[PDB]
Amino acid sequence: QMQLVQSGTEVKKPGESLKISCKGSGYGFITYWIGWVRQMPGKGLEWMGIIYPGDSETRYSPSFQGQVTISADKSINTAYLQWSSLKASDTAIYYCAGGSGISTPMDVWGQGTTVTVSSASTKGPSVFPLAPSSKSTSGGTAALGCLVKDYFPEPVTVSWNSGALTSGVHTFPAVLQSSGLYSLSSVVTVPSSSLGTQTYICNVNHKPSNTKVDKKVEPKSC
Amino acid sequence: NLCPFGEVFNATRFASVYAWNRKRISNCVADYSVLYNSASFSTFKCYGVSPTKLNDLCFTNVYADSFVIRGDEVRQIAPGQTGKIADYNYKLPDDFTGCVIAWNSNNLDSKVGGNYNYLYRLFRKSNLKPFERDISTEIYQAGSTPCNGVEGFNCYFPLQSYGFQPTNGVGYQPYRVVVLSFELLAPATVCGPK
Amino acid sequence: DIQLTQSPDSLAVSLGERATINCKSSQSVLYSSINKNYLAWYQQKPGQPPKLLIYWASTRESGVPDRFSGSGSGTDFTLTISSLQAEDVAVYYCQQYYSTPYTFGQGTKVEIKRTVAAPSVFIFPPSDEQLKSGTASVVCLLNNFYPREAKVQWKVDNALQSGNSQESVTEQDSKDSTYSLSSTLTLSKADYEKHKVYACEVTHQGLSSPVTKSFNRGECS
Amino acid sequence: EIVLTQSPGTLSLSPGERATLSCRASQSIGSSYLAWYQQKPGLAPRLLIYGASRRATGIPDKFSGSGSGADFTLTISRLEPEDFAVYYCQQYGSSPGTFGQGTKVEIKRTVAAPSVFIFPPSDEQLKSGTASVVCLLNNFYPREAKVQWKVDNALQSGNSQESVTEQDSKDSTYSLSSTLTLSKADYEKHKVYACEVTHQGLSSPVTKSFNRG
Amino acid sequence: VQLVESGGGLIQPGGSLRLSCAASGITVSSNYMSWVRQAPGKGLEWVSVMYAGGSTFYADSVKGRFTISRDDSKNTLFLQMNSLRAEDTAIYYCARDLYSSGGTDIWGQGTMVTVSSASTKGPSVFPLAPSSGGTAALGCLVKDYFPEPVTVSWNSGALTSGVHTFPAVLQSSGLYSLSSVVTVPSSSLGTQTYICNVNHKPSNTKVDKRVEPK
Ligand SMILES: *[C@@H]1O[C@H](CO[C@@H]2O[C@@H](C)[C@@H](O)[C@@H](O)[C@@H]2O)[C@@H](O[C@@H]2O[C@H](CO)[C@@H](O[C@@H]3O[C@H](CO)[C@@H](O)[C@H](O)[C@@H]3O)[C@H](O)[C@H]2NC(C)=O)[C@H](O)[C@H]1NC(C)=O
Repeated sequence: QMQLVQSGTEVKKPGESLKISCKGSGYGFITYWIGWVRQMPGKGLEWMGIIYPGDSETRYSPSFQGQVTISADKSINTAYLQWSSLKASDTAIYYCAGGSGISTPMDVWGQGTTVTVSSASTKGPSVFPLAPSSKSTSGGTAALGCLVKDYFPEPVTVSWNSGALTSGVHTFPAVLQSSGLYSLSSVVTVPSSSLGTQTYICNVNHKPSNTKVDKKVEPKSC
Repeated sequence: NLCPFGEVFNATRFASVYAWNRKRISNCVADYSVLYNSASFSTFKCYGVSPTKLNDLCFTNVYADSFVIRGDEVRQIAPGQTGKIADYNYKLPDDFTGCVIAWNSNNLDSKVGGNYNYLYRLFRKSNLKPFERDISTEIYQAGSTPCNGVEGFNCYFPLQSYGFQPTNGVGYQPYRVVVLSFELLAPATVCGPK
Repeated sequence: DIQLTQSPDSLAVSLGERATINCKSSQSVLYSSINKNYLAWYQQKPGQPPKLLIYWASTRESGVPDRFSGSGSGTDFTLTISSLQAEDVAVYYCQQYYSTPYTFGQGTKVEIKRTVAAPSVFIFPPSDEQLKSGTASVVCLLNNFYPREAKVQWKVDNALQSGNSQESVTEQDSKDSTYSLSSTLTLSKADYEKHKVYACEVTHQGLSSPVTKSFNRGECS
Repeated sequence: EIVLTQSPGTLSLSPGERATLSCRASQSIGSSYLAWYQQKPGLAPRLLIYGASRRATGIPDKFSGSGSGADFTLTISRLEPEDFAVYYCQQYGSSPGTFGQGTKVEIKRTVAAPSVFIFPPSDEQLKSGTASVVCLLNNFYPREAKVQWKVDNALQSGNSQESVTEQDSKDSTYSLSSTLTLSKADYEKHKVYACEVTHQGLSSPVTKSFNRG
Repeated sequence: VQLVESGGGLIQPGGSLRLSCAASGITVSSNYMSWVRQAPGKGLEWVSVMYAGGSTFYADSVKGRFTISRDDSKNTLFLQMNSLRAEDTAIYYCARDLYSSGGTDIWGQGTMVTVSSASTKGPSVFPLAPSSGGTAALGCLVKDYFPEPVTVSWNSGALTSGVHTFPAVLQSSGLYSLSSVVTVPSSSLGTQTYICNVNHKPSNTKVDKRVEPK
């Protein structure tokens, strides 16, 4: 069996050039044609083009003709997808996929490459408590949370009480505010009797900005 | 009861492209595995079939065509191609289903001084139909004066030699080529494992 | 060139029951010479790459359980999951590879059909930290409900808010098949101090009537 | 695509000598695919050799092709004045093939000084507002020749053009015109028009002149 | 065996031209036929080839703009040129190719193609009168014309020995100019009448200037 490995996450300002790669390993690689598939956030899959690396025979999709450049380096078993100038519309995950022959299903898939094109710049988050009160109790259970606001790029990691507290945790997917920054919330439901005997701390890590925040979420004594 | 692929692939001598060989393969079980994870091929291009997904299917016949061309011409062994080979020596159909396997054989098919045992048809009035073999050696008539089987001006022997020399660039070196065609019509007698 | 259309757009199936998805192509993909349809089905679980399930309309790829099955010919194909399991929640795509360019169908999300579960509704006034910074964010939380369609509306002093809130929803929960949802209303600090009642109005199939969760500004909560 | 690089850019040899022309391929193609052509002034090219060494029909023994791999040689033995031409190599290993950029082969010759003639403007041209003064340098060798316009003894620069013929194939000489062009008014403004010719075959510069009238 | 080309002329940038190449002695539909061009003072460029069986191939410098084709009944090869640019200006030849079995052995005579915005203009012809060793020189100034070419003869072809027609030079006006001279026995002046015949086919003009001593 042969396997595909892609290059890592990419964050880029509009207008920069970009070249992502996809390298094949294992037995049978000589027979594989390597296509490229785009998945924009919350959207379906889009065939972009396909290349035979043994001789760089390339076929584009009409939508992507002139938009991107598919190439290959047969010596290191690598296909490439590249843009000379990135729009913000290019924000998507790109998969490379292999079929052993033209007119063949895509047997092998790389893991994906996330590409964000934003005018925004790196920014750590601000972490705010969503305090438990009478307005977040359903008799015997209380809900509490952390608002992780205005960061760039993705992702943040949110855990509760140094990672021990995992049951009842919902970390919601980030939403892009009109500002161009991401915002997010984590909530957990706990026994409200424990709202006096234990303390709940949310741990936020934002590796891109090298930020680590630990916020205490306490009952709304105000 | 294995299929005799090695007889084709591992032949000592390969045919001239104008007089290409065709091995008819039937009544056997085919290990395509020996081909598809092989590491010794430079081109392995399949059309409409994957060599992995063949063990489930069963064919009435398989054909293995084999010949020698130069590296620059390997791209012409493909559907929809044109050039001296695709037009006058070996033609794949537009809807070709199968595999084109090729590999550099400079170490076997060139001599110092030149290997002129490999020939191609240079002159022909019209294009080969798919899977046509033309072994004619008639003097080719390039004008209106008929040739009466005599060479001269406008009267050409239709075949040329390759003259493979080990110092030629890779595009001018000999490549051995096998084309696998699959045909189903009749009872299916060529089968993959299980 | 060849266009694909899938039906439905989303599908909810009880555990152990049958899911059916349809693919319709603008153009036949039956290659007559070998009598094969050049149609494939892929499965994409959340956050993973697609995986080939079926090729040539009806041939299972290696490792694909027998409860997946493909059928149809020419321009009409069907993927069938016979005894839906928890692991099968995913988006399923069809794809023609008859001719380049290859095209995918739009996709069909397949979720577990649960019984109706009403949301638990909670509301969180802004923290003092954030208020000192110039902005107020109120958060409404709908917890562990099903189906996923729920209406959440902000009223500030009984006036209906527009364009100043954002909502977010979790994936289906592996343990109980429910969803959770957060709505965040963000205002300027000035605007937040101008008003008193902050209310979140929630409508859902499992609620016999709209549920409101409200608080008054600077009056505990 | 295969690039052919010819060397040198020009040759210059006496009758009876042997010219050696080189062609270098960007990739080692083998002798079957190479050919040599000769192009005389005003003619289409004429095939000399194909398959590196096979002389074409009617091509005499003096033309000899050789080499292999990426390097090929045209040898023209026993040169004649008629052999002045541009020689081209060509490879037809690809469709279409490519030509080298050409080597001009000049045929050397005993030094021969030019005959200098000057022609004032015609009255017909003058009636239309332009004056062309023409200076002619006829049948000289070698090609190098300084031609200086002098108007009332001032050296004139920037209003003349020169044209030289291709080397004669019969007697290996050159000829050259220089045309000074003025408005009719400019032409009235001055008296003595001269062209002064400096050439190896001339012991000292020759001046041919005329007074406007 | 002869190949004869036609259809060259002046055309504006972005315009179109169709070249024709009639063949006698070879059968065009039975041969590799090629178009090779030569920009002024620049060296051969092989732009197109048509195979006997119909396949066509182009140099990258013209791919997409030129189409090579033929008429088996007319025994004629064609070059359809579109989106002409200034760098297409050249003499175009057709030829028959034999590859390893012969050269490009048969070539046509050439047809000139000029890609310019400039307009066609016929020349003015002026006498270069002789004046004043026992050899006289006289000629004709063919001035201010476009495009190439001008042909020049003397006494309708009678005088060939001693004739020199200089290559045309582009002037700063954008128009061409050249001169044609002939050396004569100085004694023949007055005893012999000397006329130069100037043809500019691109403007359908033709002049017979007699050059007389003064
Ligand atoms: C043609 O013959 C080769 C062997 O011949 C060698 O390779 C040719 C390409 C030529 O260069 C010859 O001059 C040269 O001597 C056959 O290759 C052999 O195939 C077998 C079976 O596929 C291989 O055995 C395998 O070994 C691996 C571990 O290395 C195991 O995992 C497998 O289970 C299996 O046992 C063998 O290594 C391989 N040898 C070489 C040198 O490649 C080839 O099969 C044959 N072709 C056909 C179509 O029959």
